[PDB]
Amino acid sequence: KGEELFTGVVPILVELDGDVNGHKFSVSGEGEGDATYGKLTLKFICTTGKLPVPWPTLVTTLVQCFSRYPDHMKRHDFFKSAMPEGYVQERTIFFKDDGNYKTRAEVKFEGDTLVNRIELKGIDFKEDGNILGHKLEYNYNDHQVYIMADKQKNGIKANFKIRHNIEDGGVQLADHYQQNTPIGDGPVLLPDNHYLFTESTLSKDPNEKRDHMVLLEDVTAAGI
Repeated sequence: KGEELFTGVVPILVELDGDVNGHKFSVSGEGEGDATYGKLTLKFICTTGKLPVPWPTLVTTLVQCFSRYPDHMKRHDFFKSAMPEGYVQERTIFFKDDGNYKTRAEVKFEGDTLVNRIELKGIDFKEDGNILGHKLEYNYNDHQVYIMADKQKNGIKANFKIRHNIEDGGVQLADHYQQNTPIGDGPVLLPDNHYLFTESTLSKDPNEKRDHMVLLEDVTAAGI
């Protein structure tokens, strides 16, 4: 089983290559994950200087295999079941009254490490909008990700809303559409409809000079 790969604390690498309205940028990430408790601790740095979008808009894109699926839930954990060969995760993210991100990622084991490698393409963003104008608060709300099986593609799909607090007290909505398909040929667990309940807290490393994000995350799956 893939779930045996997540019994302990697992190191994580994240590589992101991005392009939003022509602005190219890159983000690397490292940390570890404890699927037994649904916990992540990561640190992301922009390796191309200043990040051209607010860090919270990249959270969802920047390892749902680390979600805590409880005992009575084990057969709905598609993410771990595709390991180690991993899975492709694709999303379209529509920022209400602004542009959109399109992301292709591969989440798989590369030797010792859970790696998430991402291509991100952004278009149609307003230059004085909430994203390219950096008008979004440096924090993150709680969300419920609705997960549905996609038997046709031997995987899962999901659709959910992410609320970004706007600096002046608004909400910037980012409607997510997602689908995941395994990389390997092995059999995979196809869930019933269920939720992923997420929490996220963002902080800074006082000793880090680059543009960066320290992220702690708690996710547990919940049924019916």
